[PDB]
Amino acid sequence: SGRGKGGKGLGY
Amino acid sequence: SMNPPPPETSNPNKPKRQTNQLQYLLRVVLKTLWKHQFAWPFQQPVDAVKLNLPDYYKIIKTPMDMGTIKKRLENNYYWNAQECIQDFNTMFTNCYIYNKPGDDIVLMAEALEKLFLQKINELPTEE
Repeated sequence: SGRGKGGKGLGY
Repeated sequence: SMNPPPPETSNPNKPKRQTNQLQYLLRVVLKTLWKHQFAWPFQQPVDAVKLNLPDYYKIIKTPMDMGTIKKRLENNYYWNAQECIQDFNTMFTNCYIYNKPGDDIVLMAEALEKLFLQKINELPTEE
């Protein structure tokens, strides 16, 4: 894995 | 780091055809995924510069996205249905390589992938 993209308003 | 150039989408040195299954892939399969609530992370190449992902293209060497796939279909870039399906497959696996389990985008990919598999089960007959 890399650093990732963050939340996309589904959560949480 | 710069972004790499986007994947090639037009190559007139490849012969071109339209087939029942390629048309279905563009007008039904891709169209259905494209308009899904979870499509948007997959609608264009990852812009590592604007998203500040300096590691993205260190990790992902075969980028692929639905924007590219759409352009390839519009350009008759694929001769066989399976070439298009392979590009979808690559797009999903890249997501699972780069992003951590539990992340929102992984949930989104899994839902789109399940839908993709369902739609591919409905391809029409080959010439």
